[PDB]
Amino acid sequence: SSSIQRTLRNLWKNGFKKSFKQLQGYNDIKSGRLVGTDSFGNKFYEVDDPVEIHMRTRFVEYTGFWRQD
Amino acid sequence: MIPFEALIPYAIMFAGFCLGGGVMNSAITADITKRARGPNQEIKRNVGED
Amino acid sequence: YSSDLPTDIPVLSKRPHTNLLDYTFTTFDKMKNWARKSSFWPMTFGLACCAVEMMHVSAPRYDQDRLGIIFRASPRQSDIMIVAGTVTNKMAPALRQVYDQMPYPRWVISMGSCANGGGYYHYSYSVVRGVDRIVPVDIYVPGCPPTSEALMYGVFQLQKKMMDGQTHRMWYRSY
Amino acid sequence: VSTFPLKSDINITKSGKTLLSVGQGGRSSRTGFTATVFGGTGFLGRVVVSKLAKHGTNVVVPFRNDRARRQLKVNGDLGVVNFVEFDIRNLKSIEDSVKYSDIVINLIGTEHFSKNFSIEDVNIGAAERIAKAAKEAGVSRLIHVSSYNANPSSSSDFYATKGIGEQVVRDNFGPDATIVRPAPMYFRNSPFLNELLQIKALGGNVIFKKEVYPVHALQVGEAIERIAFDDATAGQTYELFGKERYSKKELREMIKHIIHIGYYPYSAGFYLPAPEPFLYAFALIRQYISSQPRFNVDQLKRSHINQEIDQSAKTFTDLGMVPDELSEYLYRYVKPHIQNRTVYSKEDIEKLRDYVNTP
Amino acid sequence: MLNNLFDFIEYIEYWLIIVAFVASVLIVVAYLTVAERKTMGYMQRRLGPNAVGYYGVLMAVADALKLLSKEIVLPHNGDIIYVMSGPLISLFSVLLSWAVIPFGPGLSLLDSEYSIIYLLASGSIGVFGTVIVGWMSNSKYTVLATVRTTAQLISYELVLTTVVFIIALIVSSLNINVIIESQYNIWYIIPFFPLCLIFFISALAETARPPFDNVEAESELVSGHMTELSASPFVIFFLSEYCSMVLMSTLTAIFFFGGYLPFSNTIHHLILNLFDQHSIYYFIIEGILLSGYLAIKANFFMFSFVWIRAAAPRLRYDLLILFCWYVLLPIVFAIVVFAPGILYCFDALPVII
Amino acid sequence: EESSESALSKATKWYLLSEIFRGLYITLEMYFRAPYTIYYPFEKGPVSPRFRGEH
Amino acid sequence: SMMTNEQVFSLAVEKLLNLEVPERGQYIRTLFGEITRVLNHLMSVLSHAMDVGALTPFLWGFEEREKLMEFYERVSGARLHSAYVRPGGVSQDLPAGLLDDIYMWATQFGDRLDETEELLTDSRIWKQRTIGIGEVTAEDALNYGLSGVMLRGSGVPFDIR
Amino acid sequence: ATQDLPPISGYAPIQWKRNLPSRGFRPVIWFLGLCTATGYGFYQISLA
Ligand SMILES: NC(=O)C1=CN([C@@H]2O[C@H](COP(=O)(O)OP(=O)(O)OC[C@H]3O[C@@H](n4cnc5c(N)ncnc54)[C@H](OP(=O)(O)O)[C@@H]3O)[C@@H](O)[C@H]2O)C=CC1
Ligand SMILES: CCCCCCCCCCCC(=O)OC[C@H](COP(=O)(O)OCC[N+](C)(C)C)OC(=O)CCCCCCCCCCC
Ligand SMILES: CCCCCCCCCCCC(=O)OC[C@H](COP(=O)(O)OCC[N+](C)(C)C)OC(=O)CCCCCCCCCCC
Ligand SMILES: CCCCCCCCCCCC(=O)OC[C@H](COP(=O)(O)OCC[N+](C)(C)C)OC(=O)CCCCCCCCCCC
Ligand code: SF4
Repeated sequence: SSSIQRTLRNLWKNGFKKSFKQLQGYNDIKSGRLVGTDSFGNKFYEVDDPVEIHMRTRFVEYTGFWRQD
Repeated sequence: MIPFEALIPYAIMFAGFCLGGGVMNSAITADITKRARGPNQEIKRNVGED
Repeated sequence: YSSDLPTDIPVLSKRPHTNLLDYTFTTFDKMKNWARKSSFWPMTFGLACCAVEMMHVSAPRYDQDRLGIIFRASPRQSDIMIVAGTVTNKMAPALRQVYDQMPYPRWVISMGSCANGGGYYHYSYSVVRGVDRIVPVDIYVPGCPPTSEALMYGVFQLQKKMMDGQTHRMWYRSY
Repeated sequence: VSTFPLKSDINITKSGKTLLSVGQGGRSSRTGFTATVFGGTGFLGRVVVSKLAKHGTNVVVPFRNDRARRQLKVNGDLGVVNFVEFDIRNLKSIEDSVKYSDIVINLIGTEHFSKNFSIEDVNIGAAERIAKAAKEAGVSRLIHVSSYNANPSSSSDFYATKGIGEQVVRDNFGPDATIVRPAPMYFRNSPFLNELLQIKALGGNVIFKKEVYPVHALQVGEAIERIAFDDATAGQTYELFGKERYSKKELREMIKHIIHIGYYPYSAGFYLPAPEPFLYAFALIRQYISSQPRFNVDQLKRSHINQEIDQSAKTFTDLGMVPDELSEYLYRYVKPHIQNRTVYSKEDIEKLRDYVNTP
Repeated sequence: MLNNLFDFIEYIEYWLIIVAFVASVLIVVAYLTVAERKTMGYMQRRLGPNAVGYYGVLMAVADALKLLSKEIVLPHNGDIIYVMSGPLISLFSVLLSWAVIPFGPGLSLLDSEYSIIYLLASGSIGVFGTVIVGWMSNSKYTVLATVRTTAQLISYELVLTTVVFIIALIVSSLNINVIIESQYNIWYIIPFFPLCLIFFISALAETARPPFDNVEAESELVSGHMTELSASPFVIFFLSEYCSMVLMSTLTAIFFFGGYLPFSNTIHHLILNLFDQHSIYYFIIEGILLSGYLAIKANFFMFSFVWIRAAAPRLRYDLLILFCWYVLLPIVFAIVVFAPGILYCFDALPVII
Repeated sequence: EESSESALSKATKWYLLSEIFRGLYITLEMYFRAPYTIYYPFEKGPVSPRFRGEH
Repeated sequence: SMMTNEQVFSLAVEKLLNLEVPERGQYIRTLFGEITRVLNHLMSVLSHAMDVGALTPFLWGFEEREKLMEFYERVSGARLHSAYVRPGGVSQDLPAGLLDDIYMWATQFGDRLDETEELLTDSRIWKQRTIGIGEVTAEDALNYGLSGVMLRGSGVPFDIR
Repeated sequence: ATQDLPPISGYAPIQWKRNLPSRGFRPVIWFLGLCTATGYGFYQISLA
């Protein structure tokens, strides 16, 4: 889950602009199947990667860029 | 499972030594060579065709 | 004398950027605040069970250090005071003394119900009903104890406030 | 302070408001009032806000310096001290600072001018606009603060604007506006006792010949309390000062012994005598080079003026309070800058006064 | 203009080299602090700083700028002498001690046959800088860490000085460059492995790093001398501790792992054959390579500074002074009477060629 | 006189720091393991239906 | 030691109430009487090492604390102050699948203790900080009422369980 | 069934005794390796 291969595959799947945002707020480059979007606009993904650790199989993509609440 | 995020600072520290060494090796060598080309500034700068 | 005082100048948090020297002082503000936000060094002022959750924020799962948060054992090297636990009467003068010894700029976070308003010990003969009776508190974290994520939400909320500061643009405009 | 800031628990204002107090006067008590201390983040505002909030009087504190107002809240219980962001170039904010209030206090003022405000805009423009808006907002009582030598005919800019400031208040608010003219207020971290303790005082002989009367900042704070809570003080002018006459040259030297500071005071730069045409020049330059309020030209003219007592105004005996002499309070405000510790009582300080003037 | 501007560069060229040198050291020191937390973070299953600049690259920038913009706490307003003087001595000594380290053959600011003495002399000035910090203070915690600080640095200075002299005895030269070149056929880690352990142990004490941490022990004496330091005096003193870490890690590479010498002469030869020696591009590549070999060797020891901190509990002070005197010193004097004996027996007394 | 180890074995472990080099090696094993950290606020720790929070 | 605290108040009150917890309740209070004991020593042994200097063993164990606090929260709703044990038994029954998580943690936890005993038990620096420090005689321990581990260290084989 | 219970046959046994098997060569061999490196090292120093 820390090897550069896991970051390479996620970098390629997302593309630049999606991954650049994760390189700005998330600090990690992840890719997952989209599950839904909520009333505020956040999008919630699920990670299918067999190497991802126990508590990191779901995450969010906040609407803003420089800030997250 | 090698962590690449952990080794990022080392690749930057490796560049720190290389930056200082690369400059010193080339700049001092170039200056020593140039002043060892002739007794005036119009000789040191230019390189003759022959 | 003569004073032509306008009435429509917006207050500082609302004033839009017009000339170049606004951006010059704004940039000096962002660079200064970004450093203070990112080097968020609290002071290890854990008092009671609220401190156990404070240490768990630094544990591997949450890893406060990954955000630039390093607990310091001295006011000189700390800018954040985290009141984690019950503030008794006997401890109260020491808390004020430790607070006064922190160089500016400084922020104080109140964690848990004891620090906030007494909590379970609100009707005791030896408990201060809220640490905001002794020191100014910048943000209140609720819970008994607040979860580690609840404390990180409090820290994240304060950083958003520190990044909103305009200490140097204030001089150029409000002063 | 004491235990109850009032003489009665029911207080009717000029506007027909009936304010009923509850409690014994401690933190959980209330007085029913709602003040508005302008410049509460200033030196005098902090003591004035503290006393009002200590007894359960809601205080609206308009501020511009976001961090400087945080320590104001410790004085009041939950919901007592309220914060309203404002700017004297904004009218809407001031019309919200005084919206729900029953007392308006105006401590805004300056002896220095800045790139965004002059002394004319602050001592005259702000006070006027406050009183005009405080009147239209249905406030029963306004208290104003000016300098100790308010005289619209003074050649000094500070007392020129401070003197005119008194008029434009009563010409805006009306003939009910109280006025307070405190003497130089000494306290912990006071602007007055600071320059007396500052080591490298450039142009010391030029600056310290000015003579004044010391006055306690707390008594000024407590005096303002008595004025707001008494309706018999409307339209009255107060000149607050001390009895014994002290000169800064006396103080700067009496202080010197308490600090315990041979070759050093001359070498360290404690004495920095200066020709006056230079001081007018260097203080001229720092007006547009320094980014901080330095000892400017107008302050230099004040050093040529001793304190004047306008004998037609009132004093502390009108309030039934004994003025406090700087003899008993000079020592406890220099301990921050200070075997056996050397403690000076009233007798010790007065004897120390004798030594300074003895050749 | 083009002729009256070239000579301007030639009149400023040797100032650009020095700035490139100072920047080269500071970049290593600045990113050493991140690498310490990033490495010790991953050995504790943490992550370490990865939120301040992309992947935490701007972590030293934030910490330095945060402290450079704090209110300096002086005992009285004009007491800047007391706070700054301690760290200033420490910083200058370790920054002047970088003047003898060569990044290649001859590429050092100071070259003289007394480089080893200059290096040991400069370090002992920094020791004087450290003990002065507490000795001008009345704080009990800060003044506590002077008598114990003084002896710890005093005691492990004999061990560090003697080890350097044994290597200098094997080459019979007190020049840094000669020592590095003397290791062409063999690296002094093979014959003098015990001295490398003794050098590295001594190096930890001199920089007051754990497990020899009793000076600035958080559980024992809080921040040590730094419990009274804030803002700039904290950074300058903190920077000095990490200039020494980079330096003492580089010194272990120089004395035992061949300095800038290549790991493989063949790989060094093959790489350089792709460039023409008649163009300045050859010399950049060689300088990058030669400093690269030193950097990799030095990095391994900056790694070991952090690595030992994450694996060894702190050593008690009373048992720490008796370690260098009753264990290390007899061994170090035993070798200094052993190496001349072996060399003489085989008629191999060294000469500076 | 009843120590099973010979003098040299006890001194080789003592001079060459036998257990310390092992102690370093175990710590270095963790360097090549997956860390535990989760990237809050983009991820959340587990919650259960019985959890007590805001009213 | 949150749950053992409320176990001694439950035992005292049930003793006064002349009541006895049913069989399953007692096993749950033993199950979480030892989870709590593991929680305490992970906090005590590892913070003791942190004071002595060993920073890393602290961090390794505190992830086990996070894994154990999950069992506290899954049965009671609070990570720390679970008012779970009460006079008469426990608040609620165990949620489905808790036993299968205590087991899966238990299979691995043995290796987590070994990696702690790797850095400390045989470390000469650790043994220099502790062997011969704070010696207590059996006569002194009984006189001062020292109990628990600071009485079996002095050689007395006494245990309240 | 309608409660959280262990399986019919129970859970498999776990590991709870100490597991720290020693590693590395005998102490004599490390000393032999040290004096081989020292001997070879001074051979190369004496050669140069
Ligand atoms: N020893 C003394 O202090 C003496 C003072 N006085 C007078 O009393 C009055 C109160 O001053 P004091 O409290 O003692 O000390 P200060 O000079 O620090 O008080 C000045 C107050 O007025 C505010 N102020 C100035 N300019 C502005 C502006 N453009 N907009 C909003 N607010 C402004 C300040 O707000 P902020 O703090 O945010 O800048 C501050 O609160 C002054 O007029 C002073 O001349 C008279 C006799 C003795
Ligand atoms: C001698 C000293 C050397 C320099 C020191 C370095 C200091 C570190 C920098 C701090 C960064 C920081 O703070 O970036 C983040 C901050 C805070 O963003 P926010 O709080 O969300 O508000 C800002 C966003 N809004 C207002 C829209 C909500 O600004 C930014 O988003 C900047 C956004 C534009 C960046 C344009 C950069 C142009 C290129 C610059 C390089 C080629
Ligand atoms: C070779 C260069 C690298 C290693 C340098 C240091 C050598 C230390 C061992 C000698 C001391 C000693 O006493 O060795 C002997 C000891 C203890 O043996 P025991 O407990 O009696 O064994 C029990 C009985 N057996 C012999 C049947 C098993 O073995 C060790 O602890 C070996 C430690 C190996 C791991 C550490 C090496 C990796 C560190 C980092 C490398 C990059
Ligand atoms: C002849 C071959 C020469 C070899 C030279 C090498 C010697 C090294 C020291 C051995 C002696 C020793 O470890 O001693 C242990 C000493 C003092 O122990 P003591 O008070 O005497 O008690 C024990 C002995 N008893 C019971 C017989 C009396 O303290 C220590 O724990 C020091 C540990 C320092 C560890 C520092 C970290 C290592 C970093 C380098 C690797 C990454
Ligand atoms: S609020 Fe609750 S958890 Fe925090 S100290 Fe008080 S009782 Fe303990």
